[PDB]
Amino acid sequence: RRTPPLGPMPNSDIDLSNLERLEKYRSFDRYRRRAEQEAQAPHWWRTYREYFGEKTDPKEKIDIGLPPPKVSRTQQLLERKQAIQELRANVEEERAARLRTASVPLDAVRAEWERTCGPYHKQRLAEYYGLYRDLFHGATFVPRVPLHVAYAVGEDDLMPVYCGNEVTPTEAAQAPEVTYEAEEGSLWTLLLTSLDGHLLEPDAEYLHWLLTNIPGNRVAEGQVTCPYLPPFPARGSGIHRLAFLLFKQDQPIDFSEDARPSPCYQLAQRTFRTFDFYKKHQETMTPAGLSFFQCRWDDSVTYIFHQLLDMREPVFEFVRPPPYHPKQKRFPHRQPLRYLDRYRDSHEPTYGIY
Amino acid sequence: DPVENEAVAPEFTNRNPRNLELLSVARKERGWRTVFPSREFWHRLRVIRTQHHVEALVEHQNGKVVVSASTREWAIKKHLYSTRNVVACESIGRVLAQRCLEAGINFMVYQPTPWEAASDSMKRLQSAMTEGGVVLREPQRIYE
Amino acid sequence: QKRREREQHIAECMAKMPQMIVNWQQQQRENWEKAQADKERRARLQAEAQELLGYQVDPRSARFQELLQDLEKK
Amino acid sequence: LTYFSARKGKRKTVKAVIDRFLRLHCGLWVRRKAGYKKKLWKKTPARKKRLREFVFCNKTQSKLLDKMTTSFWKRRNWYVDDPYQKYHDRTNLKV
Amino acid sequence: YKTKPTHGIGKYKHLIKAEEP
Amino acid sequence: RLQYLIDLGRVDPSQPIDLTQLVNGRGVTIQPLKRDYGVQLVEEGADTF
Amino acid sequence: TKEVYVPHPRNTEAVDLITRLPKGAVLYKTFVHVVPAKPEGTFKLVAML
Amino acid sequence: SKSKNILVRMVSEAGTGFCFNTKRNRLREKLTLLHYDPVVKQRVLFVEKKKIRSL
Amino acid sequence: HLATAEWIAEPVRQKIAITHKNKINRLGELILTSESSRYQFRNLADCLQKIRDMITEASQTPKEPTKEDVKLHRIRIENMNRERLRQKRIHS
RNA sequence: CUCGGAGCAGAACCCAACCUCCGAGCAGUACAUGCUAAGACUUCACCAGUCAAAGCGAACUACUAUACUCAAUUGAUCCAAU
Ligand SMILES: [K+]
Ligand SMILES: [Mg+2]
Ligand SMILES: [Mg+2]
Repeated sequence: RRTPPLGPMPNSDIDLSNLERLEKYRSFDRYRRRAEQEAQAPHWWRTYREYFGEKTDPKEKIDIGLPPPKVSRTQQLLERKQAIQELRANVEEERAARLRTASVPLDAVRAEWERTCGPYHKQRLAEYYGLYRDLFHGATFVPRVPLHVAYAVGEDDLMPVYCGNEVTPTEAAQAPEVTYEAEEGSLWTLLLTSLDGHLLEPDAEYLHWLLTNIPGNRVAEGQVTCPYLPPFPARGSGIHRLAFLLFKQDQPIDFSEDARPSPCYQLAQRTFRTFDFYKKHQETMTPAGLSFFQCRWDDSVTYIFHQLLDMREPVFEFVRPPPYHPKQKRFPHRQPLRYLDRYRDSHEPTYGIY
Repeated sequence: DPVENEAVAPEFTNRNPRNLELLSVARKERGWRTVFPSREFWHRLRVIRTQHHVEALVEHQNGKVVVSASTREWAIKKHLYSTRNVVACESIGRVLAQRCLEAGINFMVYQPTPWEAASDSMKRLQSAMTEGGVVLREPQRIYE
Repeated sequence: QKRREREQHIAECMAKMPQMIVNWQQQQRENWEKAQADKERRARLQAEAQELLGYQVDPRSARFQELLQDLEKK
Repeated sequence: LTYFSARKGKRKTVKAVIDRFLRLHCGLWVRRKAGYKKKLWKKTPARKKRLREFVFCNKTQSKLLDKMTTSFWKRRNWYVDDPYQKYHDRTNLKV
Repeated sequence: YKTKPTHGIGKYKHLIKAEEP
Repeated sequence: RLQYLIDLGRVDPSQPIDLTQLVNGRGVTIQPLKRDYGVQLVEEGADTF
Repeated sequence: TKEVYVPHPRNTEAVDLITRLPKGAVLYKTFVHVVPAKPEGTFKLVAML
Repeated sequence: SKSKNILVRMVSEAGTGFCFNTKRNRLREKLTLLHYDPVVKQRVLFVEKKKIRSL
Repeated sequence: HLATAEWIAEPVRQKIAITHKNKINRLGELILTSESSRYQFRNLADCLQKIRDMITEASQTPKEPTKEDVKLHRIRIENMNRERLRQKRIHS
């Protein structure tokens, strides 16, 4: 019995007639490159991607961010070509590149990167960390506005918050320094949330900081809707991820319903879901910036539960499933003597009635 | 008598993809012994160098790309005489290491071929990544 | 007493092992060197033939080995 | 087997079973592997590892070995510091 | 499997020159 | 077992308890012909004892 | 499943075969997988200090 | 069935008394290996003492 | 209670409230559990012996370079790389 | 007269004839071919045989290394030697 293929087979296009007059591969890297192309294509037969691939929806994730900038490609391309000619004309750059002693300045690469393609990288990174999925239920946005956050540790040092770098609760005990480029007359809204910190509800999040109606770049002038509260990742709970969200307001907004007392050491008021927050303010508010870090437990977290929150520190533990053992049989034929220890609860001798 | 803030659930739900990778208890995709390359990793450094450019990628075993560094982007191209030379490869590692620390990526495997590993351009890209603080071997998974 | 004498004999022979291993490692490289040198000698004997292959290819090597032995005796 | 001896009129015990097997009070019989001291230079460590393991016997074997031995070898003993003391009783066994 | 539509997907020797001394 | 024998009066704790008093109270059953050398006091039931 | 077969470069017999294939051909082979059912573990509350 | 090789007994030099049997070619000098000695829990030199049989 | 307890040397109490700080509750008590036996006797004996081991480690003053744990080797790399991301104020 | 491969036996397993063909009774490289241990296959019984995660201990930053290549490459109990 035979069934006809449900579609074109892999190597059908090849002509077998002039098999001696066909370009071969001749190399392993040239076959490997074609083999990766056909591995990332849809097929009618069963594939590893079907059973393990991360399922996605056909509905393209909507964009809720700011519009892109408008740039003249022709005038841009012209300036870039000219600069390369000048750089290549210098014989000292040719000699350094031939002797393998040249190097690029890492500080200038990052300043231009943050302007051109940093937002798209930060977006790709946030999708990997699962921020859009949890915060906005799949909706995406490009962070057009670079958000520079940094925690003051001591009097001379700074711990920069980028996109997933580790930061301790000891360094994050006091509010950070937030700077971002904005025009005069604009209104913004900052926000800090713990996606994984919640102790009771999985889906919910804790609100750590909320500043509303910020004029321009001056963060202090902004109203303090929710005071700063340091992260308190429980012990044995893993690594958490806190996100700084920057919204661009179109007009002055009233956050009376989202207001929280000063201080707010109750975890039921701190509870907060970003999706609902933005959904009722999406008409007048738009996401513009993003930054996040990862946090573990340290000794300072015990000071937060005891003193600030006036509660007992919860301690978790990673527990694994109990090992599998087949059903014990009366005559375990050919099994070693230690077969009986696998079904034994206690290790101390028993004596029964005696 | 009871307290509201002491209401904690018995089981803790952490939704962070890297929580178990960073605790070294997340399972690696073992297998694939008769083919190349392997899959028993969490993050992988993949280098793509064309006739004109050089590209380095850090991607997860699931396929997603975490961070990247290419000579196609103006930021790096405006400072290089040649995008296809050894210097470019050495400079792509200095830029990628700086971006992997910011993302939080400190370990990753590198699966080169015998001729790629012996090349002076790949020897300088690894040295540049290590000098940046990235380790080219992942820690062993914890099973017990 | 028997458990003490044996524990000392074991601790008395392990004090020489670090040096014994080194001396043994040297002998291996010494003997290993001869293997590489022996191959070179054989290759030279073939070049002396100068592509004059045939039945008289085995005995030619024997003639020259005898010469090497004479040099060692002297 | 001798079912009725000519002097006592009682069943005898086969002493070839007593020199090879051990009976746990539960009814299990433990033995060695045939060939755990033969030609170890041509066998692998994995094969040698499972050759020096003490294994159990099946129902048919254990029923035979119980017929080839008398009741004296099925009694509960309380030897001092016996290595098999914990194996003389089953735990969490159903059916 | 012979009855399945994806039978013969692993065939490779018809793409190679017949080299049989 | 020992505490059970004492709560029922089968072994009196007011006098020294030896191997004979245990047998007379049917607390143990010694088989000297079966290479028995006595009784071993085990720790089972130590908490309630 | 049916997946694309890429041999290891050290393996000479298989690498001497793909270098003789026409450009555009790809080799396929049948692979068997195990899709895990249970997670590595769970975080459980064990104490309130 | 020409006996090309033989089975020999390699004895440790640490005096532990641990020994193992290995196969070596007949026309060859006595072996001096560096095998693991479980008694002292580290690699130690061994030496051929006596031949067991002819393979 | 660790501090109130006066049958331990003063410097030891401070040395014990740092090492075994994860076994101390909010009130200040040092808790020691053990469930490795059926008999309450043996379980208590294990807990008591843990205290005798705490008072010895704190008094021995051991400062020898013990072996590093394998689970703690990636945290040493993580911390090291978290210090080179640290920056100084432009104008201090 | 024992063992292994192929056909008969086309596609899970199994399948005979004093049926049709080809072979085996080794060799070579290592000297961690060290210890231990979940879970499994099994020549239609038993005996025997086989594959193995984790772990200890090593090795390691190159070696498709962490159960060597190799198809079969073989012999129970008692007993003897030690
Ligand atoms: K949670
Ligand atoms: Mg069977
Ligand atoms: Mg293993």
